[PDB]
Amino acid sequence: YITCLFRGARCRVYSGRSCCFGYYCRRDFPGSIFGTCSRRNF
Repeated sequence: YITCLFRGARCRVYSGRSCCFGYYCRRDFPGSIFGTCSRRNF
């Protein structure tokens, strides 16, 4: 249960802990409150 948000999970803007290392949380569309975790870009 104790872990970070990994790829394939839901996450909102005002969610709790941030996403895992190398992964952030993006929104769904212009004017949304919830989104999903995606892999970073390099």
